[PDB]
Amino acid sequence: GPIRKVLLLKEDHEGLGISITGGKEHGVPILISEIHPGQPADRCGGLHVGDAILAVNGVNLRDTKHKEAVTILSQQRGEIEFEVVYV
Amino acid sequence: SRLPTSKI
Repeated sequence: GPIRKVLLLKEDHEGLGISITGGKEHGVPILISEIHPGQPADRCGGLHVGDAILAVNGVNLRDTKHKEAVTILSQQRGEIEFEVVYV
Repeated sequence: SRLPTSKI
């Protein structure tokens, strides 16, 4: 599908509300495998299970190992811009 | 089982 830009809003007491799988060391994109109901990704409306996370706040995640992606994603705060695509 | 999953 088309590449989309998605805005997520989160407070500092919460996580993103997603589960991710994959990573460069597995030859697979960083994929959203779960969206936890009521948490920031669900509330933002624009992220879905099966989306590939291509970038977050301008940081490219297309060539990123799993734990690299976890550190990068968990460091973002507040108003967070995602670049995603559903394949 | 080969792919990792992290809750974030």
